[PDB]
Amino acid sequence: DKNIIIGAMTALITPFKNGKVDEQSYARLIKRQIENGIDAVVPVGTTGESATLTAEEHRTCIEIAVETCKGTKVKVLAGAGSNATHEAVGLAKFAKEHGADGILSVAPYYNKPTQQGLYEHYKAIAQSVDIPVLLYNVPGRTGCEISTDTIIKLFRDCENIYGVKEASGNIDKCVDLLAHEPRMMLISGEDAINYPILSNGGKGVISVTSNLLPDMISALTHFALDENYKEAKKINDELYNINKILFCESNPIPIKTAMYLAGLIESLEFRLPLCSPSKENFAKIEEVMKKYKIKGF
Amino acid sequence: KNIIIGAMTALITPFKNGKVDEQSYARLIKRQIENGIDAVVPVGTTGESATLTAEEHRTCIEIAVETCKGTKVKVLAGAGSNATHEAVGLAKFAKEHGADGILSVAPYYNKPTQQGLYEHYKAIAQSVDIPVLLYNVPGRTGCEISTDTIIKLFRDCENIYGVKEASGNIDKCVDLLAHEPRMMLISGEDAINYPILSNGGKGVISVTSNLLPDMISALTHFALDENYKEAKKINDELYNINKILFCESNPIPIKTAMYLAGLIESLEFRLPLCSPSKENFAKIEEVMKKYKIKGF
Ligand SMILES: [Mg+2]
Repeated sequence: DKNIIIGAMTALITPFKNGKVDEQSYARLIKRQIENGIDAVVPVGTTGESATLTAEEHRTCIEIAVETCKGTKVKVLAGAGSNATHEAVGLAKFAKEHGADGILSVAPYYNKPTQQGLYEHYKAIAQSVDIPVLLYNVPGRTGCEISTDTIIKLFRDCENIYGVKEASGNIDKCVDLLAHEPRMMLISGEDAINYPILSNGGKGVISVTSNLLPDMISALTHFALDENYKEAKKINDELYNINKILFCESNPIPIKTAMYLAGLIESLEFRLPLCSPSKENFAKIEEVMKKYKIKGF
Repeated sequence: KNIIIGAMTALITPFKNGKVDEQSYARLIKRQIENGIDAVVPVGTTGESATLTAEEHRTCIEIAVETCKGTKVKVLAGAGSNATHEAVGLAKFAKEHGADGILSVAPYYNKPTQQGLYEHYKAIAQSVDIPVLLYNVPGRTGCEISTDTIIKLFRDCENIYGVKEASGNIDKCVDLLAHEPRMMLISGEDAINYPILSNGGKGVISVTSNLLPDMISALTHFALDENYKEAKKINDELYNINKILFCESNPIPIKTAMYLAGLIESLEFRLPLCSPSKENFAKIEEVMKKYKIKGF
């Protein structure tokens, strides 16, 4: 009934070289995701350091994602959120214009809208495009929570709104959502609990770990969607150590560190206020990484 | 260090037909000036900085500087960002337009580490030569500037002279001033204005003063005169309005109160902010009846 974007999805890191987006590396990383079973890529989300990219760089990375996924089954679910509704509408329209298959739209950060404000915020976004819109709830970062009732109202009232990427450590809410609106696409935004969310009827993940181990996250998700819960849980259990250490510091500081340690990106560069991890954390990530196979290019 | 302290107002930004009501904006600032306020903070959190365009940001700062010219009232311009390159640009811009200093909120959403926060604010401080007030509000940003990081920034960077705390953490307020008594601690939470001042805080950046500038200014000046009995008296009297003004997320209640008092023409916000619930509207209206609201 609704057009959806589900399955194993990757919140792409944005590699920097000499303070600019390494556009070749970016395309190479997306191709590596495609070749390891990923179903969709999320350019310029939180893991992609959307906050510190210019509007032009925002467009460059979405376009590279769109162009790299052409001729494949992999879709582009472009990050396009804002805590200003007029800007979120503009970003949604840009992402559509750029060939995105849908948008991921984070709940307004910092200004703490009410549930009524969130409803009007996302309705305005939904009314701006004709492509699928996935809500994104991460209260630890935004200071706000999209209630289950607000999500279900948006799902029922807006054709393009088809689900939510939950990063809230709240499996109760995941039960709440799918028990009252079983038609929505619940997407895990927290790698450590990928399997419990999938096993409750979630239909995908938007993963940080998949930057480093796309084949494992892909296999986990597809096992779960095929109702092979025993095989899905084993991979989820296997990934717990890496899933946790990748948040030793604020994402994407650890995942970019791991990608650099694996030789998958050429420079450990961030955009301030993000910075390199502590020495202690650098070493801890390297230690956890040694227990996993990291696919190359 | 050059400082900006005393009674300060986080100015609301009135909208009329979807645009900044610049006449209303200037008129509200004059009312603040005539009511004993020492500085105004354009386009802070209470001013809906997040939903203003870059031009609206420039325009309200210009109106503030320019309206306070020839008065002793200073302009502490909101200029923070969660991208350091942008926060540097906003700081340089604010300096260029005659602001006396800047309020720079800790990066929201992307949760920098303490090292990143230090480098973030270090870059800002070195880009201008006007005072820089840190702004810690972890409930909104998802990050905390630790006491150690604030003190390091105060000691390492000339322009950084203090912090506006909106953290409900009087322990931290003791921590800050016991280890670095030279910094200017500024209250960002109206209900506890007096406890912060009585511990050596040197000012407030107030939401309530939009509605009751004379009372907040008088409270602050009593406290700075070490008339703690009178400062506390006002703080106690203001608790009810101070509390109801956060019934919903600021500035939803304060704009509701300004509208109810006849001080602004329309209860307009920019999405994702919206009108309060019918219930909250009525609660704000009821609490207000116990306070005397200065007109224009
Ligand atoms: Mg305390």
